[PDB]
Amino acid sequence: FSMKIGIIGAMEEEVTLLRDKIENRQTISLGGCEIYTGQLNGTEVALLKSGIGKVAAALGATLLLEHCKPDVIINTGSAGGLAPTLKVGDIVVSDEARYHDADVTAFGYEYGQLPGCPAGFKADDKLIAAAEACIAELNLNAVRGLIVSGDAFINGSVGLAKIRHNFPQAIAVEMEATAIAHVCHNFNVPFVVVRAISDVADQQSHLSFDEFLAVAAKQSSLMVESLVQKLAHG
Amino acid sequence: MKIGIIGAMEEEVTLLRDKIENRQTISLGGCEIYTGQLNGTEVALLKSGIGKVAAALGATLLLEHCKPDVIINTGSAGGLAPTLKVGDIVVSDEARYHDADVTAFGYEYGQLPGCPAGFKADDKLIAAAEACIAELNLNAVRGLIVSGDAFINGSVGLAKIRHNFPQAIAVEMEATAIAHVCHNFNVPFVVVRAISDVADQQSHLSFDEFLAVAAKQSSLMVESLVQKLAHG
Ligand SMILES: CSC[C@H]1CN(Cc2c[nH]c3c(N)ncnc23)C[C@@H]1O
Ligand SMILES: CSC[C@H]1CN(Cc2c[nH]c3c(N)ncnc23)C[C@@H]1O
Ligand SMILES: [Cl-]
Ligand SMILES: [Cl-]
Repeated sequence: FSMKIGIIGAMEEEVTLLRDKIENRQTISLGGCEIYTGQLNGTEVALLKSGIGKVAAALGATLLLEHCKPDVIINTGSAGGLAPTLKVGDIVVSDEARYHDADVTAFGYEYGQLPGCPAGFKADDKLIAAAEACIAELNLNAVRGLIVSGDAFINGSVGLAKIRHNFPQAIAVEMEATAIAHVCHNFNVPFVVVRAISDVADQQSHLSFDEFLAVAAKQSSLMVESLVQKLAHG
Repeated sequence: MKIGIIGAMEEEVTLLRDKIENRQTISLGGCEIYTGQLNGTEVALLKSGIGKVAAALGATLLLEHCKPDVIINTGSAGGLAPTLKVGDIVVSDEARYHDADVTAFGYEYGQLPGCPAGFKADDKLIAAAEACIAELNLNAVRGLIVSGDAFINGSVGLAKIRHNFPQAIAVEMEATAIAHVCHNFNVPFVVVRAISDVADQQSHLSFDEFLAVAAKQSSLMVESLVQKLAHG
């Protein structure tokens, strides 16, 4: 009864379902971002609409942390599925997050690692465990593992081949998760990424995205709602 | 008048940090900000760390906690324009991400949805920089500076930059993130960096050899620019 859960989403479509469920909602406009405060079935939350990309996600995560001091962070939204058993609508939960477009290897850093940061950012065990409890309880098809972020919308070709080569075990790719993990790391705040598949990052990922962003938003939102409740009570 | 200054590496901010009098340090989100006076002018100096996200986070804290009137981005850089040599100054007319690609949805290459394709540096800040450049007899080039989360080392990475931005005069890893955050807060910015390498296949070796030289040239220019902006 004294916990505040932070939730971050990039697009309007990705946060609108959660925003509409907030009781006593109030809006905070700042730094070009929007923060919606209130409760989700009695649980205090702070929902940030960040905008697309690493910097927008970083700027917004920083404002959310400074301004609302949430206890944990949940990143929601869509994603391009990379694991083989994933289908549109399926859930992906992060074990860890890495930049697939960072390269300071000329200096001896691991591919994807930036100087002064760990090669990858690890998601919180408890948060990950609660997300799986919800996946079991809702009987959804989900996959857990490494999620990679970059500032490009992956649409087949070499973009996708480069990723599969450098991160063979990556299960999904998107554009804000790792930026958020990075900010949470520097502020020492627990985070987890729980997104849903809207495409498979191949040559038609853009068309698939147009057709299924809605189901990914809906499925991701349902998961966030369940996770907020499980973290609040049990 | 309060002038904000951002540097990624400690080596890029150490000379400036040393000249700040009435100095105080704030430690937030893994970053450090040093407040005080640089030769009589109020400044807020931030050491952000390397790359876009680090720079974004740090810029956000600087603007939130110190509310500077303008922002100056200092440090080293990979030279792209043909007349640049190690030590030379580069001034941003504008900043663009060389590694952002959402063209599948119709945005310009380098453009992220919700942002202009490129961020324009402030004219007054640019003029003042140019006057310091002249007064000090420095060799400099003005124009487009491209940012990415990769250290450029010739080969394919350099070729891709040349393809998308044939007129980019230099490449680095924080400037456009700083520009993007300044944009969201309506703060003017300008980038004043010095060349440590020419982003070719031997850029690692050159950076190792000339980072200090680039740090000193850029710091000296920032120092002159601060004085000119506050005391004409
Ligand atoms: C309008 S640009 C898209 C928004 C969706 N977020 C996720 C995403 C789904 N499929 C992806 C893919 N194939 N490549 C990269 N990212 C994604 C990232 C961006 O905010
Ligand atoms: C240890 S990574 C490097 C620091 C230097 N800053 C500039 C820079 C100089 N030469 C560059 C090049 N060839 N490619 C990209 N960036 C740069 C960016 C990063 O903070
Ligand atoms: Cl992997
Ligand atoms: Cl160009």
